[PDB]
Amino acid sequence: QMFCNQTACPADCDPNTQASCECPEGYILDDGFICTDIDE
Repeated sequence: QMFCNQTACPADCDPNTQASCECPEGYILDDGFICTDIDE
């Protein structure tokens, strides 16, 4: 459901696929409103 796409994506909360800014279980956005996580 929530996990951006392509390793890491922005958080365009799409009204049809609301799941890019809600982030996975506390996924936590990034320094570029990209809902993702790799290290720091």
